[PDB]
Order: sequence, then C-alpha cells, then structure tokens
Amino acid sequence: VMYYGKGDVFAYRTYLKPLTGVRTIPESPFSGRDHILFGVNVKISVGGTKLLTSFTKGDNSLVVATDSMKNFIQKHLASYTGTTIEGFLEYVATSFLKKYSHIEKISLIGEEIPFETTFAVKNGNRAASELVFKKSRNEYATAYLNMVRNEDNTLNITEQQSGLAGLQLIKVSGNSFVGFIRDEYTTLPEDSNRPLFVYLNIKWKYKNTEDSFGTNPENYVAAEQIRDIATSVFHETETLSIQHLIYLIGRRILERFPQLQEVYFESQNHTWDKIKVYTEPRPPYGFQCFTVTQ
Amino acid sequence: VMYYGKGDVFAYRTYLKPLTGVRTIPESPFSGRDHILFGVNVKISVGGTKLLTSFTKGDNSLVVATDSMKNFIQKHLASYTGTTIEGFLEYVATSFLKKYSHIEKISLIGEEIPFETTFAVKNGNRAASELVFKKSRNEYATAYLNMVRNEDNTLNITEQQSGLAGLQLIKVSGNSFVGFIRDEYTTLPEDSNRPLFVYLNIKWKYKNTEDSFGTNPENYVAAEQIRDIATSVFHETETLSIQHLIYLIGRRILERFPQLQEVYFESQNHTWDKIKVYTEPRPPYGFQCFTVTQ
Amino acid sequence: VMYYGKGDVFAYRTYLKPLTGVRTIPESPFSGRDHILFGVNVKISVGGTKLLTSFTKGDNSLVVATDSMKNFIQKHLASYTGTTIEGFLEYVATSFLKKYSHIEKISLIGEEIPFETTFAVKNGNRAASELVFKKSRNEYATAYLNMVRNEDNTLNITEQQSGLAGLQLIKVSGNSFVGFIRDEYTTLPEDSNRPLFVYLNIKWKYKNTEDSFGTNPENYVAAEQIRDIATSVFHETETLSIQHLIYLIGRRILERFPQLQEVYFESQNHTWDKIKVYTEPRPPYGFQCFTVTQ
Amino acid sequence: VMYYGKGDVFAYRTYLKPLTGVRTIPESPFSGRDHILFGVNVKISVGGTKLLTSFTKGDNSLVVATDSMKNFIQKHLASYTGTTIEGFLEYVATSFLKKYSHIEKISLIGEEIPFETTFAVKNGNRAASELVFKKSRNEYATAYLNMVRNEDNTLNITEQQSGLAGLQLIKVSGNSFVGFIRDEYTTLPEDSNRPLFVYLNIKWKYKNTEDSFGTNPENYVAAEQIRDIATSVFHETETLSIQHLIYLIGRRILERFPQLQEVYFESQNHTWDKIKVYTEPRPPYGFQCFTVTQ
Ligand SMILES: O=c1[nH]c(=O)c2nn[nH]c2[nH]1
Ligand SMILES: O=c1[nH]c(=O)c2nn[nH]c2[nH]1
Ligand SMILES: O=c1[nH]c(=O)c2nn[nH]c2[nH]1
Ligand SMILES: O=c1[nH]c(=O)c2nn[nH]c2[nH]1
Ligand SMILES: [Cl-]
Ligand SMILES: [Cl-]
Ligand SMILES: [Cl-]
Ligand SMILES: [Cl-]
Repeated sequence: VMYYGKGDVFAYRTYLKPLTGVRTIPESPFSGRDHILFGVNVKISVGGTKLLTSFTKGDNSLVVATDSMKNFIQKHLASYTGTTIEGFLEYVATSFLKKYSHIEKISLIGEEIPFETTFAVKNGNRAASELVFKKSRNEYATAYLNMVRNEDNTLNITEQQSGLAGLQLIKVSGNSFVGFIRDEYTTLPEDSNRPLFVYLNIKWKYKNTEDSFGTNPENYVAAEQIRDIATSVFHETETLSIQHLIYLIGRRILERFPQLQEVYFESQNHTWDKIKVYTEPRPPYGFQCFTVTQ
Repeated sequence: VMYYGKGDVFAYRTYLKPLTGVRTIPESPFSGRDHILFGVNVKISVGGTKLLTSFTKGDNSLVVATDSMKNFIQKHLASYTGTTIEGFLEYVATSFLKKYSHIEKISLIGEEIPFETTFAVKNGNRAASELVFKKSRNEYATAYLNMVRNEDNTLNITEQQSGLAGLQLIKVSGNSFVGFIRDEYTTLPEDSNRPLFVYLNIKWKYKNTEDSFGTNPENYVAAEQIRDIATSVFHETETLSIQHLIYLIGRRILERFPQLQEVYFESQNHTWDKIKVYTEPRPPYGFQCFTVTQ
Repeated sequence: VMYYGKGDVFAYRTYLKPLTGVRTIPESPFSGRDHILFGVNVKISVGGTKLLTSFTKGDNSLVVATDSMKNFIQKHLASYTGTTIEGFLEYVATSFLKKYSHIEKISLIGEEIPFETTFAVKNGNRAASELVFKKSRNEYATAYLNMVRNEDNTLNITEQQSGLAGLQLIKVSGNSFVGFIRDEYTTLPEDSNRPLFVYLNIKWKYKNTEDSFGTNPENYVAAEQIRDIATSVFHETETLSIQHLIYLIGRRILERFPQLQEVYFESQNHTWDKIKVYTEPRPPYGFQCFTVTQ
Repeated sequence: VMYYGKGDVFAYRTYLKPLTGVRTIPESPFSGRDHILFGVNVKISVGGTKLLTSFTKGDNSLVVATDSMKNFIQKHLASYTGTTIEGFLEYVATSFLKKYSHIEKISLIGEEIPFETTFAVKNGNRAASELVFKKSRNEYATAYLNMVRNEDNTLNITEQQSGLAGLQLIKVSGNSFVGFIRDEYTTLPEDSNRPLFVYLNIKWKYKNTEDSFGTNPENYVAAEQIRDIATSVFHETETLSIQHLIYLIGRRILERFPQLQEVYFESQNHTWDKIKVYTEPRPPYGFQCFTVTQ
C-alpha cells in the first residue's frame, strides 16, 4: 500500500443549486433539497507509483502538500455548480487528476453535515426560517468515489457508493427473537416481544454511475427516501431478527429503485434490557452485515 | 463535602400518561407530549451526617448501596403516574427520603433521552408511526431537584430548575460583531455579516415550584416552547453579539411565561472561519453566561 | 450571573524553566519536571458590572474579544518565567486585571496536557529521549484560580485549588463491600473479594496560596506525588468501600503535606462484573464525594 | 457480503500464564509480560452459506445468538493456557469452528486493554505493586485472525496480523517539511524546524503465522518492542516528512525482526500551529499509509 491524503476537511457552502425534479416513492414525502446551507466533511486519498521516493528518500518534489489538498477541496466547493455530494466528489476528483498528472488514483469520501429547519414568527405567522438552522448529530448521507488515470491519460471512475449512516431506530413492540440455538453456550432467553433497537448504516450502488450525480435528478436515489423506506418497513414487519428485518428493507429499496444494483447493510443491536421499564445493556453489541442484489 | 450516589441511571418507560392541556404561545406549535416512549438519564446524590462513619470507619451499616439507588429509580419510573421529568424527580425524591430516614438531603438530575417520530405506510396512507421512533442526539430537556429532611421529618424542596441542553443553532446572515476593543492583543477583524453558530444551554426557574410538575399543565413551561422562542428570536434579531442575542431570548422567554422567575444561559461560540465557503475553526471557543430575571 | 470568556485555549511551550528542588516523600520518586515540553488547556472567565450593556444594549465598547483573551493567554505563556501551572494562572490573572481596569473578577482553570518520556538508543545505550515525547490521555494535573479587584483597587486571590484528574486504578484483590443495607431495593450480593476499579479526581487547597506557585519548591505539592500516595494507600489497604479508601488516601496526603488545608475527592466506581474472568458492567456508575480537612 | 457477530466483548482475566523468554533488543527493555491482569476487547464475525435463510426467511434454527458468542469468548478466556492475544484468537477460532460445523469462516479482532504498574511503599521501601494497576488510554496492542473451514474439513488460517495502535509521538525539533509543490493551491509555508506530532498505527505480519502465538517466545514480536523502535528511530532521524519517517521505522523493524514479512503504517499529522509557543490546529489532518516488505 502507498497512499496519503487529508481527513476531516469540513466545508460549508450557502445557496448551492437546489435539488428538485426528483422521482417520488410511496414511503417518502421527499421532494428535493433547498440547499440554503450545505455542509460536507471530505476525506481525500491519493496514490501513484511516482510518490515512492517521497517515502523511500524523503524527496518532496512531487508531493502535493496535504494542506494544499484541503485548499483544493474548499475552493472547488465554492465553484461547484451541481446538486449532490456525489456530483461534488466527481467534480473534485476529475479536477484534481487533471491538475496533478503524476497522481494515478484518487479516493474521496464525503459525509453530509446535516442541518434541520427551524421556525420563526414574522409578519403575523409562524413559518420555516430561511436563515436559522439546527445542526443535527443524527443520521447523515454519505458518498464514496474512486477515480483512476489510465495510461492514455483518460480518467475512469472505478467505484462509487452512496449511503446513509447513523440511523438509530427503536420499535417498541412487534419484534421477536426465538428459535435460536440453545446449547451449552446459551443463556439468552427467548423473547416473543422485545423493543428492538437497531443502528443502521445503509449503502447502495447504482447500475449506472451517472445516475448518482443528480444531473438527471429523476434517477437519483436520496438518502431521505432510503431512511423513510427503512422506518416504514420496520413498522410494517413483525420482525423475527435483525437479519430478517434488513433483508426486507433491502428488498423494498431495490423494488422502489430499479436503477440500483445492490444495497449493503451494517446493523448493530442495542436493544435495552427489561428490568414497562427498560435500561441500557452491557457494552457488547451484536452486528450484522448483508448485501441484497437485484 | 460528603455525598455519594449513582450516575447514568438510564430508564426507558412506554406509555407514560400523556402531557396535554398546555397553554400555547405564538412562537411554538407545541401542544403536548404523546409519551408512547419516555426515556430519562438520572443522577442521584444523597447526603446526611449519619453517613460519616461510612467514610471514617468503613462502616457500611447505614449505606444504601448505589446499586440499590439504581433499582429504586427504575422501579419508581414504572409506578410514576405523572407527566413530566420534573414531577418524576419529585416522586423519586419524596419516596426516597420517606424510605431512608437517615438521609438528610437528596439531589436529582434528570436528562431527557429524546426520540423523534417516524413515518410508515399502512392501509393506503403514510402517517406517523405509533411504534417506530428515532433516537435523537440533538437537544434535550433537563430537570434538577434538591430536597431536604428537616428536624421534624418534614420534607422541603430547596432548589428546582428546568432546562434545555444541546441546542446548536446557526444563522447564515444578519449577524455582526464590530466595535470591540482593538489593542495590542486584538487580531480579530471586525465582521459586519458572519454566520453566527451558537451552542445554547437554557435553564429556567419557576416562581412556584408546583408549576414545574405538570399537575396543572397550563402552568408548565415546555422545553419545546423554549426552543421555539430561541429560534424565533435568533431569526428576528440583527445580532450584535452572542451577549446581545441571549439577553433578547431571555426577555422573550420571561414575557411569554410570567410564571417564571428567571432564565439562565450558557452559550458557546462555534462560528466557522471564512476561507461563499466556510470551515471549522481552531478548538478555542468563546462562551457567555447570563441570567435574566423578571 | 454575568460572565464571558474563552475555553479550550490550548498552549504548548518548549523549555519552560524547570521545576527543581521539590521536597521528596517516601511514596514518590518525584523531584521535579524537566519542562522540555509544557502543555496547558486554559479556560478564562471574566466579569464586571461594566459588562452589563454588552448584554442589555449590544454595546461592544468595553468588550475584550474572547479571541483577544486567547491571544493574551498564549502570549503570556511565551513570557512566563515560572515553573508551575498554578503560577502561570496567577501571572495571567494579575496581568489581565492590570491591563483591563473595567474587569472586576477573573476565574482561570488550567489543565495539564501531559507528555511522557520515550526511549532512544545512542552508542548502543538506551536512555530517555530529550526530543521525543508521548502524548498521554491518562491522568493530568489541574489548577484553579479566582482573582478579584477590590474597591481600593487592590487585587486579591479569593480561591485557589490544585488537582489531579483522570486517575483510573484497579486493585485485583483485597477489597470487600459487605454489610450494606438489604431491603426491598437491594439485589447487590455481598462481595468479600472484588477487583475494585475506581476513577479518582483529587483536589487540594493550601493553607497559604503563595505555596501553590512553586517559587519556593520545598512547599509545592506535585500532582505526581499525590498520584503515588493514592496508589500506595490503595495497595496497603484492605478496602471496605470506596468511601473507606478515599478517606484513608486523604489522611495520608494531609500527613505528608502539612502545608495543605484540605483534600477533596470525587471518585467513581467502575468495577467489572464477574462471569477468573470479568467483563464490563452496565453504564450506571456509583460515585462518592468527600473532603478531608487538616 | 453475509456475516454477523459480536463487538466490544470486553474480557478481563487475572493471572494468565506469563509471557517469558522473549528475545530482547537494544531499543527496548521488554523481556515479557507478568499477566497479573490481562484485558482484551474482542470482535467476532462469522459466515457460512448455511446462514442464508436466517436473513431471507427469518429462520433462526442455525443462528448462534450473538450473546452466546460473547459467552463463548469469555469462557475461553477463562480456560486459555497460552500467553498472547494472538494465541487467544487462534484458540477461540479453532474452538468455535470445531463446535459449529455450519460456520465456514471466522474473523477475530483482539485489542489489548492496557494497564500500567504503580508504586507502593512498605517499611520504607518503594516497589512495583503486584495488586494495583493503572488503566491506560494510550497505545495498545492489536491482533487479527481469519480462519476458514476447507472442503476436506481441515481448518486454515487465511490471514493473521499483529499491531500497535494509538501511539502519539511528538518530536520537539529536528524535523523539516520543505520542497513540496508550490502552485495556485499552495499556501503552506516551508518549515525547516517543526515540532512534528504524529499518530501511529503499526501492523506487522509474520513469515510463519505460528510465530505469532508465542509458543516459541524467541520468535514473538512484542508491540512494546515495536513502540521502542519507533521512538528510537524518530529520535535519531532528521525527518524530512512523515512519509520519510515511517519508511525508516519500517526498515528498522524488519532489520530487528527477520521473522517478519511486512510492516504496515497508518499515520496522521497533528502538528501544532506556531503562534516558543504553539497551539492546536484546525481539524483537518494529513495522513499517510505505507507498507514495507522484508
Ligand atoms: O436479531 C438478533 N439477531 C441475532 O443474531 C441475535 N443474537 N442475540 N440476539 C439477537 N438478535
Ligand atoms: O458574539 C461574540 N461575543 C464575543 O464576546 C466575542 N469575542 N470574539 N468574538 C465574539 N463574538
Ligand atoms: O465501595 C462501594 N461504595 C458504595 O457505596 C457502593 N454501592 N454499591 N457498591 C458500592 N461500593
Ligand atoms: O510530513 C508531511 N507530509 C505531508 O504530506 C504534508 N503535507 N503537508 N504537511 C505535510 N507533512
Ligand atoms: Cl444481535
Ligand atoms: Cl465568543
Ligand atoms: Cl459505588
Ligand atoms: Cl500531513
């Protein structure tokens, strides 16, 4: 391995081009993003065989300073004319490889920094503020992009993934976990009605990478919509396990978005202990990792 | 000082008596709490001169185990018939001092563990779920109560305070900070239009402690309403400083809620640096502490 | 309440004047600090009736910018000729009140950012490096100072306190907790031999505040010595409770340091659950608070 | 992907068999581990085609409860007769695959929970305590193991890696970063003498995975020794970049330990800003990733 880069490149932009013209689904009222306030946390990694001597000899001649990568990202958020974090990453990646010919590969991660609307009274009525926003520490959208320079100096995207991270959902009833193996290592009682509490990280990949950019917004899959599918399916389902639940969420996602190739889940179990009153469990947490494919 | 107790006593209760019959204000649509899911994090501290030898001699005869305090709190959440965290603390405090005659003082802190509603499609339409909730890591209500046993075994509340913690608000324009002292220690440029980003912790005290319990809900002051006042005032105000803003929020709170005696602010400045694009500042943060009284 | 200021003012200084000539005690090898690297996290709070209109009118005329306070602290670390965090706080406080006549009160907290020595080899001989240090996230020294301007314009230290924070000690055997109250709320079994795990925060006050500055190092009480006293007493004692333990630690501190007036403890219980193998408990933690006086 | 398991399985064992007979090197005083206290944080992931219906049909028949996996790990720590985290992972993995024939693959991560020795005095003499230990939140050893069941029912380790995580080192002088690319995105000044502050995560792989277990202790590579090599090389080197430094650390490690096949570095740059006094930078951090092979 041989890479270097910059992490935690925060950048906040006001009045990005709004996202509109999206295609709706029954589970979600989502109809676009105002983009009055747009924040992203970017990580950039770069590689290339010409970087070897920066390690083996301490030769910095071909080293783009990581501070300069930070400047690069922040400047490009100012000039970005698109509507999605996915499109922003492509803009940065393409621009970076065009600028720095000795770099052979670039990886980017972008995490939304979410803000929520607030309300204010003005001119006699209470309404959504166009000025004041609440920083949210709950779920957030993510995007990943990897781009390579080929021998002929053409650029190719080699991997793209979008996601939703930090979703924490508890369903107070209508969940069971029974029928599991009962042997000499088992002390967990069967439970026909538990308040299942899951952490969900959901990632999806498009059949066609272009659909991720938002340039034809009707083909874009919004994290907001994925969130609403997850909550609806959780509500609808008499769950038999977390495994059972996330398969069903995945199937619904792929049904609602035929342009997707696959969905990947990372879930954690944080269900409370019963002492109706419950309390926090000991630290160990179950987890599940599962891919659903078209 | 001589106290001991238990912290991080999480307790989650389903179907607490709903809070309704509240008195509305223009800034807030708040009309009550469903209490399908009610979570609280309690810290309990107890004192009394009869605890001395548990320190000086290692004599545990009069020691209520802190583990037993945790059991006490969780059991009382199960039996609580009221509608507010403030009332829960009074219930716990009175009960504890009645049980344990050698304890002279008890302090309680209760922090709301907030959950947000989610949507689900059932029977043809999308509607708020009565089963699935989203755990929120954003702002949360707080309550504080101290109670003492007098010589005649009567119990008195000696301090009560309610609050709202973890409110993080950014206003993208309509904020200035100019005219401050410019001397040999000053490098901060004057700024006629900054995206002021404040953390707010707001605490209020009632003229009549009975009003905090929710037994006559029309006299209760809800953290939700306080939150909505803060966002409204922030929006309305061409801020001149954080100091200026929190005084105005305080004045409005006291105007809307004549039954309050005072409001106390702890604010922090987390305003982004301009590189329109902004980024995270260095770690040092400004803060302000201010009390507004009727 | 009416204060404002700056928190998380990190400042790192190289080659501070070394602390030397400290009176040693049996429990500790500590004799001083080389101060090749000296890190502090400072919080400054200031008050004064002349600050009122900065809140009530948005008048910034007598506002020292919190950014400027940060500059003030960092510039004074560069000029500081003393040898302790306690002395540094006094230097900053006195200087600030001398500079800004409209300020009546200043409160300072200083937390050590600790660094540990590392090994390097020269001529086949391994010894402590004078260049490379390890940043520690374990225990750290603290200092507190409050200074006020009197009506006759004299300056007075109204409160001073030193401390040790973040000490986490586990004793694998030789600890009991038995004989506590057993009633309807008690589920905790008696334990004649538990691996007591305590978090300790220890704070001391001097009879004479001048002794805290270290200008006469024979009278200075180092956090390192307090640490070594705590571990020695823990080792020596068949503990009967945390309450029992911290009283004995306090007595030993006051015996070793007659120049101290009091020692104040804040302890927490994080003892593992037994399944010899143990595991982490549920989140609730016991705590104790106790002052021992000379 | 199709896996599930348990994370944050903390387990603390007293009086594990001591690690003895480790070959000492000039950079380090390390000669073994007393293992009076032995703490590990384990993550277990398992897979197999037969787990499919637990996802697709909600069939729990072949589900080992994640709670049971926790029980399995903790019971095996109790019976483990070896001397290393690496060996413990092998013990758990082999045991688990022997028990559960429907499981085709198991991945294990083990992270040391480190404790440090403390001092105690008896009859006027200070020595290391055999009873009281200090929990450390600084650097810690890691181990990774992946094991699979083949078609002929033999078991095979497919991946093994050891490591040192959480090392934070600052060298106060003797570091430069100059000669990097200066173009339209470069604002970083060259620095001929910076107080380079690096976070290091170092991982190594053995030529023979058997050497990782410690059964032949002369071939075991201790994380403590890797730490002391890293600090020695940092001290000795006039660093030209972090890239330059980690290459040299890697080369020294492979020189000292011919039984190793590779060393992999993940570093981060956290160097302070100069205001001699320095302060914390803005959040963005540089990072470097490099593999040195034998
Ligand atoms: O949904 C669940 N899946 C599991 O694998 C499991 N194991 N314990 N509890 C569990 N719950
Ligand atoms: O609102 C503000 N108040 C202050 O006191 C201050 N100081 N620097 N910036 C500031 N902003
Ligand atoms: O040392 C202890 N003190 C206490 O007060 C306590 N309560 N539960 N366990 C305890 N241990
Ligand atoms: O050691 C460094 N490597 C880098 O790549 C770099 N970029 N900015 N500063 C840096 N320092
Ligand atoms: Cl689970
Ligand atoms: Cl400020
Ligand atoms: Cl306790
Ligand atoms: Cl860097």
